[PDB]
Amino acid sequence: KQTFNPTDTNALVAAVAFGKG
Amino acid sequence: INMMEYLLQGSVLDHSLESLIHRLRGLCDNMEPETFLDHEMVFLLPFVLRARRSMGAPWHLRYLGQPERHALVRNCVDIATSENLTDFLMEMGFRMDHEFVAKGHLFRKGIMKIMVYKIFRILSTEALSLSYLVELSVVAPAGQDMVSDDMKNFAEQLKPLVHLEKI
Amino acid sequence: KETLLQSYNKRLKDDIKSIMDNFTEIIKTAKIEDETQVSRATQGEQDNYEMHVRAANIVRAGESLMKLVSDLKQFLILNDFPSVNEAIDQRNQQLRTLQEECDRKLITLRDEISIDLYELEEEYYSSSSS
Amino acid sequence: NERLRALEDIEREIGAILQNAGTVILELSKEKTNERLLDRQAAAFTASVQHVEAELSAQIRYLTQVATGQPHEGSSYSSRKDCQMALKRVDYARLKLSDVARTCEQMLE
Amino acid sequence: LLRLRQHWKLRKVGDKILGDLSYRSAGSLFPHHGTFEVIKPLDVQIPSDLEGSAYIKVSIQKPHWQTKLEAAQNVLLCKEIFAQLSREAVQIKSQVPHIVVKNQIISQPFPSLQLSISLCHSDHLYVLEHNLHLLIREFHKQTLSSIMMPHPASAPFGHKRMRLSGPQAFDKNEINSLQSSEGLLEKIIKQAKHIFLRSRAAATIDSLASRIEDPQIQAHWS
Repeated sequence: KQTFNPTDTNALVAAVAFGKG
Repeated sequence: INMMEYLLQGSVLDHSLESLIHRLRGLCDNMEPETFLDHEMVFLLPFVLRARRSMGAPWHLRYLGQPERHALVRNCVDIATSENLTDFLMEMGFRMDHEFVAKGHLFRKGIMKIMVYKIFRILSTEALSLSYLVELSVVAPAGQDMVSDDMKNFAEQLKPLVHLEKI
Repeated sequence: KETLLQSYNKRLKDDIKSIMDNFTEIIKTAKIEDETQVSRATQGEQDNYEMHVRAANIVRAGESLMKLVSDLKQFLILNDFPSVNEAIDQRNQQLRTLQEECDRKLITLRDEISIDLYELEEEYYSSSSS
Repeated sequence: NERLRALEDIEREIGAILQNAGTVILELSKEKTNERLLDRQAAAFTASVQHVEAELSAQIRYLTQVATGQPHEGSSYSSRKDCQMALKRVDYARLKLSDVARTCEQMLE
Repeated sequence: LLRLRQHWKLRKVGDKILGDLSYRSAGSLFPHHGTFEVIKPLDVQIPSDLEGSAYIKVSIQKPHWQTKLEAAQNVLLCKEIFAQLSREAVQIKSQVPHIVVKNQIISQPFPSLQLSISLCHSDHLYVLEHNLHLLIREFHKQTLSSIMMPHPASAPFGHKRMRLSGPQAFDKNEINSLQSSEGLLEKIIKQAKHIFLRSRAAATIDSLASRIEDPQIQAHWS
């Protein structure tokens, strides 16, 4: 049941809206 | 006239995507998608602005207000601007904190748009995340609940591969 | 829809269980036991019909599975987008070449007629006394 | 193509299952002959039926996550229509080139 | 069935193999739904209306299952073409008296010309007739095209040349001109308005050479 990592979503989404990296 | 968007996001693994691209392409109507390479910035005076250059189209900038249903909506006013904007906003007093280029493919629909991409950090391009991100940005003046509802049906169609929710 | 897929799984699970359940019970009916009350002449004949339908029920279960397995293909052929998408792009690609191929030859026909028409066109006007 | 042949083989396995089941019941009507066959046939039945059932169950698991898109909009039409259409343009050249050839065949007399 | 797929779209609902013939997937804007149903060799029967094969017949005078399906698709498209002309002719006016009859859209581009763009169900220029089939696609293509999408990832869907027009200070006249496309009938009447005006100017030059022999007219056509 791979094919989507929720943590990668949350960590990434926090970047686009506000600079995470 | 001012429009507020309906968007909500999710990410997709690398091995996953190969199925997703075929899934999205067939599900929606389109011909031979395009790889979009754009170099986006963020500007702070607090009035966070985003100016995007795409590799001969003009610099398109967009503002998103504070979020206001199963959707995430914030007032948006997107205005196309000619070249030499960056120096224009330097004379404004705006300061640039970071800039990131985005790479990937986008697929359309009747109104909504799907774009799959990965965020590249710049120093010189590096992959900030190993998995792409997908959103369902919808632009519609005088936003109403009816437009947002249609997205729910489409999201349910895409639920198996990637489950996406607004944040 | 997701309901249709769930229905497919239920049919086989019940179908295979039907093949198993029916086969054991007929084999369970293939047992020899007492003649408690019912006459053998009636039990043997009555047992015959119940066993005939059991054998005829198993083939129906096998026949029904033939529908599902054959029905899985026709469903797979359509919703296997990675296979379908390649087929459309693969065929859309090969067809575009033919249109470009014939056009390339088609232009050359127009090109050669242009030079052929030009030399001929002069001849008609050059016609003297007629 | 890929995994269609497998399912085709599975469709043949069920036919073997029913034939195998028939042999179990059929040669159960045997006399002293062929003793202990049912032990071999029973092994060929439970394992085979579980084998075929598992393969179909694998497909449903295969289908569940990778497939089940409701509509499809491939739309390989803008090339099909214009291909035959291009051929019609080529065909228009066929007849009219021949008519020219006939017309200048009259030149030879 | 596998062979039938790679050609045509197919949607299976409730184990029914109802197909999708119309151009809604590739073309657009036609209300009719193309539903070719396959039964039994996969014999496919169309909805009893696309049966007769038709051609536009623009004249100006003063695998067996595969071919069966192709004729139906041509008819459905052809019916759309006449509908596009037929609606356009009466709805709008361009200083020309279009006339509508059962299947003939009679029009008078020139005083000495009569355009019989007549759908024929079951004189033919074939340069004007074919151009209709191809001209419609450009109208269909204007939607759901690659031009619509923005090279910048974030932007509303819009005609690419249009989106770069507004922010690059294009003039009042050019932008209005681009949006003033004439549809279908004007794009063909004006052509027939040139296809024969060419003939009247071509025949005269050809005739003049024979009539007057003293000087020799010479015409090198491009």
